[PDB]
Amino acid sequence: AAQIRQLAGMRGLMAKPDGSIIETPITANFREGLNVLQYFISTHGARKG
Amino acid sequence: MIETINKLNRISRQMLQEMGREPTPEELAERMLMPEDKIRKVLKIAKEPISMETPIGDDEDSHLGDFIEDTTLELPLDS
Amino acid sequence: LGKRVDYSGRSVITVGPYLRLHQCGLPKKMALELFKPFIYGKLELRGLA
Amino acid sequence: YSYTEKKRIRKDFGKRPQVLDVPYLLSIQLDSFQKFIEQDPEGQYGLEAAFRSVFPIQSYSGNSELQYVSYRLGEPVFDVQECQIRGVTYSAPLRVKLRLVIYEREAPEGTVKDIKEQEVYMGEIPLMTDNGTFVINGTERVIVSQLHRSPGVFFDSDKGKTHSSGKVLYNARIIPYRGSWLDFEFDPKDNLFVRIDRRRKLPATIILRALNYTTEQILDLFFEKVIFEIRDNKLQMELVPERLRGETASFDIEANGKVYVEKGRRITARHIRQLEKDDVKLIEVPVEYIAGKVVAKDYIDESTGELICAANMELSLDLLAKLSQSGHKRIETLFTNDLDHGPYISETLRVDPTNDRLSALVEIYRMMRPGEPPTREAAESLFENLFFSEDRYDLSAVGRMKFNRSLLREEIEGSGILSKDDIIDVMKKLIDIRNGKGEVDDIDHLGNRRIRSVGEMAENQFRVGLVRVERAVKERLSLGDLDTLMPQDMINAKPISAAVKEFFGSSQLSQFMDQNNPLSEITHKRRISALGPGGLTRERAGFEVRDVHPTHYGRVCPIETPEGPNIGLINSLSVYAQTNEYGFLETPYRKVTDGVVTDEIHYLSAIEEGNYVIAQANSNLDEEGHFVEDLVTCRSKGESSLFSRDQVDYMDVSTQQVVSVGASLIPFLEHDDANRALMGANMQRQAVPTLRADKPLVGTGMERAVAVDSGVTAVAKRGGVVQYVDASRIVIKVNEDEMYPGEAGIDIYNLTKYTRSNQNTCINQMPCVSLGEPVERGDVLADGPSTDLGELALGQNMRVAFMPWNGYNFEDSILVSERVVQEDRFTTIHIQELACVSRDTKLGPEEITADIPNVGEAALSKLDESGIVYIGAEVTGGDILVGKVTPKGETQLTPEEKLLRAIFGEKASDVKDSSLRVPNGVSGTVIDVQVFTRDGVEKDKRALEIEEMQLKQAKKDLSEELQILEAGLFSRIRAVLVAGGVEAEKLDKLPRDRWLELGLTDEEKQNQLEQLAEQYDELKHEFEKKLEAKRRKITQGDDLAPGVLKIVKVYLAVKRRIQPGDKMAGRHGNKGVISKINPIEDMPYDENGTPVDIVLNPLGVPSRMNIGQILETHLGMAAKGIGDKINAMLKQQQEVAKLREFIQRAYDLGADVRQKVDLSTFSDEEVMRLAENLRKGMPIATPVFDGAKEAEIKELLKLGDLPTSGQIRLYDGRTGEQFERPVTVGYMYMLKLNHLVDDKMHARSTGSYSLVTQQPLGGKAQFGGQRFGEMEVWALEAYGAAYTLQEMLTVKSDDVNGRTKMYKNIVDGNHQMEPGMPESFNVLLKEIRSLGINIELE
RNA sequence: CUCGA
Repeated sequence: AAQIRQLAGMRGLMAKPDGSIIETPITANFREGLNVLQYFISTHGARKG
Repeated sequence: MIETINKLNRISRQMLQEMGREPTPEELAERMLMPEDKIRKVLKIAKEPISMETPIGDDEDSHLGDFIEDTTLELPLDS
Repeated sequence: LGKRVDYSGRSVITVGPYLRLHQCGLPKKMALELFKPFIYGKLELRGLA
Repeated sequence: YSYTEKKRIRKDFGKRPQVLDVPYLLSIQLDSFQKFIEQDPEGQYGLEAAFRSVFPIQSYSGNSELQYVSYRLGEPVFDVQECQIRGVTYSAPLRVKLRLVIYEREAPEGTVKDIKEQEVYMGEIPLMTDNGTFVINGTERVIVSQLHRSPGVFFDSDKGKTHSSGKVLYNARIIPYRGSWLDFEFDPKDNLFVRIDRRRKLPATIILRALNYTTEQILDLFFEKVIFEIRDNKLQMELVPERLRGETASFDIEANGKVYVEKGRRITARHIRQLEKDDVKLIEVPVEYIAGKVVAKDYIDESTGELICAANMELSLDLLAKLSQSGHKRIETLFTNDLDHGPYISETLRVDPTNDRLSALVEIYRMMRPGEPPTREAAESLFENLFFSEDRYDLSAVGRMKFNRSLLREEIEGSGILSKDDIIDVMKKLIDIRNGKGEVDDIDHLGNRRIRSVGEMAENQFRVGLVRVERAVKERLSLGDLDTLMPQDMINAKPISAAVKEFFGSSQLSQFMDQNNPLSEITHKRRISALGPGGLTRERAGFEVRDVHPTHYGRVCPIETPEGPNIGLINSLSVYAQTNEYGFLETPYRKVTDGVVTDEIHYLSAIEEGNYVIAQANSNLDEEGHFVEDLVTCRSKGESSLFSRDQVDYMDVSTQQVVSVGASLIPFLEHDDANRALMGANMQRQAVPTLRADKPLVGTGMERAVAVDSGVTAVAKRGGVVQYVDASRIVIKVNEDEMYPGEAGIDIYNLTKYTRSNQNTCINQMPCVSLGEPVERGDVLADGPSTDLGELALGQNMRVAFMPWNGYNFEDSILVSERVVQEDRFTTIHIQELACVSRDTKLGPEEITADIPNVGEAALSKLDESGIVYIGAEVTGGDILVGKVTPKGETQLTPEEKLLRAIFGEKASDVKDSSLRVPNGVSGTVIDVQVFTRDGVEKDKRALEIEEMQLKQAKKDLSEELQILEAGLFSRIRAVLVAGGVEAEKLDKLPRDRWLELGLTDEEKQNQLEQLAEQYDELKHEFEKKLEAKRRKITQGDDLAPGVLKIVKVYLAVKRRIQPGDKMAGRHGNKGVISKINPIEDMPYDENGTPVDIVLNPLGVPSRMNIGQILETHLGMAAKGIGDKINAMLKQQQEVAKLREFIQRAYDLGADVRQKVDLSTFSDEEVMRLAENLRKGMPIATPVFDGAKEAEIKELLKLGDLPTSGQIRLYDGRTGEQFERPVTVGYMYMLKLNHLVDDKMHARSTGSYSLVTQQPLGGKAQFGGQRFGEMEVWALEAYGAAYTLQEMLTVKSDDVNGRTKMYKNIVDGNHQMEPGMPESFNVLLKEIRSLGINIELE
């Protein structure tokens, strides 16, 4: 159920690689398609993991 | 034999500055005043051996000593 | 501690659901090369060579 | 539109208007080698700076010097078409005009003795081809860039981790482009320390005493003096209020009549404003407040005695009494604050053991050169040549530009050497960082990391190659014989041609080129590595360097990288990113002037970006240019937040500038993940070029730029009409206005047919134009391997259903129908190269003969008279291609065989077969045979007719070069002569060579006829010169390796279908192995009869979140629905006004689409050619972050009478029933991949054991067994199977008397283990026993 | 060194 939330609900709260949580979240999901900046913010976590 | 090698290498150093192209042994024997098979004989003695621990890619796990096939063994079908 | 061994092989694996739990596929051109002295020992016993 | 774009107009869904087009994608490789060859008198790039830095060198005694004049690059001896054949470096010989002068001995400055000026050859340099591919030893090599630390200054700080309880220690480095690395660092005792070149630690003021500073000037440079006054035995200090700010008032602060401050007082700022208000000049202070102050000067006893105290000594009451005794009214003290102005230098000046200059250079000498007793004359020279020499230290105008900026200076130009003002500035800024003003920097800022391209690294290797001969020629000029010394003999071609050929061919950055695509060729040149010399490594790089810094936006792509061990180290350059003149990465932006987004473009670096506020590319826009949404989102100072319209200074160019070029080909990248969308761009780089190309139905519009700029197609330089099309050549007649006034106006393109790539795949250029059609400038005339009408096309598209089908697509497996195998959709072509080389043994030479011992007629059927296989003969595994026999020295014989060879008369000679055979499991066709031979060796019959055919082809190709060019030249003559002199039949009925003889009257037309005549006269002789040169290149004997008689090379041609095992993959990172090739009637089919070509698996979507493939599937289904509507309207042959009624309705179905195409201006014949290319499906563009929404797919599916949901009701193939739910069916662009199963399968029973260890070899081409590593030895220990473990150590691998007994036992029919000690154990015994350590058994 | 799991 943690990965169906990223297909209908919003992406929760991404975190920049300093460890601090970014304030504004990714309010768009993978069905509606991400933004340009919301896709660049979503690469810190994937490259870290 | 070191003198015979070094005369060839000094003449082959001069021929590159003179002509501009790398000298073939046939035109090298004209300068050396020697038979051509003699010059082909002297150009075989050199090239001191490769170390068997050198890496043949750019790696450090594959040395040259892991590629040398043993040939003295009798075959298990021929035995 | 670990050597390179004879009678060995290497190939790409693929799924097949017609098998049973104790079976596996094998190519013909691989089992012809792994079982070569067994093939010689069976060909000499029947007088075929 | 153009004329070549009027076939198959790709329908665009993009909504943002583009202001800048995609630049030339190979700009960093070509524009950085042009600044290495071309002569530059003023900027000093490339070879000219490398010559002018070293030269002029002089003699040792100062009686001569070598002056440098100029250099010159000669013509290459061979072209690139034969350097890939003979296996030689495609290079150019480098020559240089050198001037040796002799200065007279007795003369004061006497130059007039002799001037010797001669041209000297020195090595070669490898040239670059027209794509950035160096040709080294026949194999095309590509040098990638590098991303390293920029020279300059660098303030760093560990966050903790050295000492307990915090105490962050701010260190400070100085990184030069070449030289030692001066370093400063603090200590938990708050001292300062110097580490020259990462040696042992040293007190930091010992580098200040070496600069001829006394300990009075050192305290003057760093501190701030507080003057005291003693008049009529009063202790009154001076006080400015700015110094005393935030201390404890341990006494009473007074004025003449107003006590300004309380006691025990935390002195607030309002106290300081009130003390500033009236006056503070002289404040009476207690004596004990002086006890605790360090002195500044060297107060001596002026009358009689010696000094009372020197500098940096604390004033006590007795010393103050002595100073009042001798008489002093100005006592200076250092303003030492506890929190704002620390006494770091004052604490360093006591732990410092030195006192003088000549006793401080000795300490640097004993740090850097320990164990050598120092003298002064060698102690001065070490500290001089360390930092302040013009050859041993160099910041080289980038370190100076980045050095003056961190210290906040003004100048940019500066000397490459250091100074005695830079080190004090570095120490002052470090102390300021320690106090609390200023901030520490970071290493992952992309204005702190340069790009170091090919022309910058080859120059640094060339300078080392120059110094390796400067060292010899510097001492040659003091050996004597300065009378008859022409300067050619001193310089040898050994070291420079060693260093340059070492770099081009053995570095970590001169790597092999991936050539199995047009894409994979072009994204290997825009690759920014971070490894190599002067960089990181794969065992010393943490999580900090591999991370995506926020200044990677628009310069280096975040989702294009490998995923192995070097995941963050190999970066990839973005689309629009350019390289600065220094080396940093700049990216374009649009200016915002008063809320009007204009169209002038500015390139901004990484340090200039973080000062403005820059909008996104997704910001909305009206006609004339105004932000419509009134509150935009932006980036500023590495963070992102909302902003207003008037505040915004810049805007992004387009939505493609964040991704790379290899990732902007993925459609619907905005919908995917970031994990799977990485492997969707790593696996697009490995697609094998198929048999016939096929366009992608759903692209991103970037397919057009990558095919043209990759240099794999044939583009027209000038425009005109096509005169003749063959399958090999294309002759184009130039238009009139695009001609030059001394030419014949015919361009001839020679396409390259079936050749070999580096990954052993095909390369083949087919023409795509027809006979007699116009061609404009910059069109695509010949599609290469994976191109299709100028569009990049890697794989082929086919029907795809998402349903589980009897487990045959279980865990990312693929079930493929038979019509993919039948219609030759995925069958690739591989071309191998086999070589048989006949060397010279000492027991007579080897020979290539058709006679072969112990082999019958059944293998010599395809060998010819001379022993080499026929061209075009179909071979199999094991058949003989070149019959080569080798002499064998006579051996002893076992006695029973000696009995057998006396019973019968069989006596095999000293001949022995070692011929070349096709490796097993390979079919093919011999399509090319090349024969090289040494000089002085008689050629065979085949080696003669090969050379005769080459002579015939070199005759015919140059004759047809001359014929058509002369035929165009005569019509160019006729075009002037007919308009000038109207003789329609006098020009015709004459001999056609007597047109140059014919003469128009005295006009300029006759002058241009004479120009064409002299052009013909040049053409008649350049053909003869080229024919003689090609004849001398062909008929000459070939150069060879020493000890080689002749070399045969045989080129097979393997064709490969798809099998169960061949890795197939889509564009969204969904891999797969083909599991079963069904019959046609077993696949699920819809209610119209069409079967489904691939049944994929639907359980791979929710675990990975790549929902790009579902949308690509629906869009492909819409595109093929339109393309079948047009096919139905063409098969009925209705009209042409009906196609204009429908295709026009298909080309505008967005909301705000960028392109507007109308078929009113299309002629009634071009619409038929357009609809003939849309019969297979209407191609649809969908840009990266400007995609087609979900409403547009449903608005497009309703045009071609398709279900809106995208799922249809499939029937089963086997049982004939229909499924319960509807099933998604559409089109997905499926690729093939280079990991075929024919090159992975391998099996081995016995053969080719190793030399020392006597365990079998490793490698499929080596015929070796797999490794039974200790990870499996533990797993066999855990099962308890000890008898399988005893067998897989002794009798299978390592014994010598064990294998050949087990083989007899197995062939005999008795499986019985026979053990023995391994041979690898009693080599360990001999290698321990050779250390003088007695090891035995008992 | 580049690539694959």
